[PDB]
Amino acid sequence: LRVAPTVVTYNTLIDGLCKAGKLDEALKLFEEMVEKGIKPDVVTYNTLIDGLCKAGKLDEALKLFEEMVEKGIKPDVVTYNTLIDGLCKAGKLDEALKLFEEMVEKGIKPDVVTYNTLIDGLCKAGKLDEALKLFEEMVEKGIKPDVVTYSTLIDGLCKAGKLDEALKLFEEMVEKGIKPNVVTYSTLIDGLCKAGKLDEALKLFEMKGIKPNVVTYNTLIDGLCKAGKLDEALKLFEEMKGIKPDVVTYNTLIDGLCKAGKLDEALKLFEEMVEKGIKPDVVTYNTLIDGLCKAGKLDEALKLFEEMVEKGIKPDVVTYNTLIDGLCKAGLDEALKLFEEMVEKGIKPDELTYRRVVEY
RNA sequence: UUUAAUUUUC
Repeated sequence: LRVAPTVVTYNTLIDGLCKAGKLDEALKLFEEMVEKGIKPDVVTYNTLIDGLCKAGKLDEALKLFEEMVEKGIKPDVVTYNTLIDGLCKAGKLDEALKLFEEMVEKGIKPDVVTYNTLIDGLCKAGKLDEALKLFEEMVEKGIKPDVVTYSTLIDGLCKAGKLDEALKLFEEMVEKGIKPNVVTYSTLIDGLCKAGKLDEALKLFEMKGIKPNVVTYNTLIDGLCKAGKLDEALKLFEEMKGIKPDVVTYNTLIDGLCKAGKLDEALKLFEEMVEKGIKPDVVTYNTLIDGLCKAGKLDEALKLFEEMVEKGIKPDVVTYNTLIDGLCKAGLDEALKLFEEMVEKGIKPDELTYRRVVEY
């Protein structure tokens, strides 16, 4: 191997490890390169900063930003976009809108991605009419709205129940010549399904030839289970081909079948999951722990939760919130014992976590 | 190197 390894090799390696998901491996290269005479650059800082935001170490991300500036490695548009996205997705919207101000004070033009990144945050922050302002502002600066832009607004409008305006934006997109893709059509197929418009969802799935992927089939499967067509969704899972089901496919059906009472069927799909080399994440165990609790069967729910940690999947706010619920409803001290444990392990409690225990 | 879609606690 060793030709002098560049910065670009360490930058490829560090990104690769960041996604994913051995972040601790990544940062020891970052050290190992600086001790070797190889100086990290703007892209080396941006990689790690995005790695650390995805792994939810946002506060540790801004440490590295501080460190770049100190070094006189200037943060560029990308560094700022990584930060603006990371802050939105950790719920720091107004922090993120600060950096949007600061970018311009430093002579950095905001981007197509910067506007996309912020229109997304705005939409997900229940602020649609600000999202549509930022969309008016790109055009004012002739930054061409693209397929990620339109797909985001459409998602936005659907998730606010504003379905017939999403449809109206999909039309506009095409006559304006930005072509939809699998993600466009599959947000819309998410829309229509969530508005009880299953026929319409399937009629959009027919899409030019955009090849549906596993997400579009998970949309329809979830659409079918919620509408109570469990065997039409077991059919589509068969299916109407070449798409390998993944972990969400099984969770969606595991939930559908739990809700229905078909706990036999579900658990065999959960047993089938692992035979086919699809590891059960935190949501598979969540979905069942709920099903078992609400079916009155709190013993087996707890079995599953112990087994969770016999395996490697670490619990969740949902895990604890669900068991908290079921434990209290199962006629308190243990519910409260789970709550202490949730604080030691490192998970932060949410409103419901509080709302339940209290309401003692 | 950075942005959009589907699953679990209603």
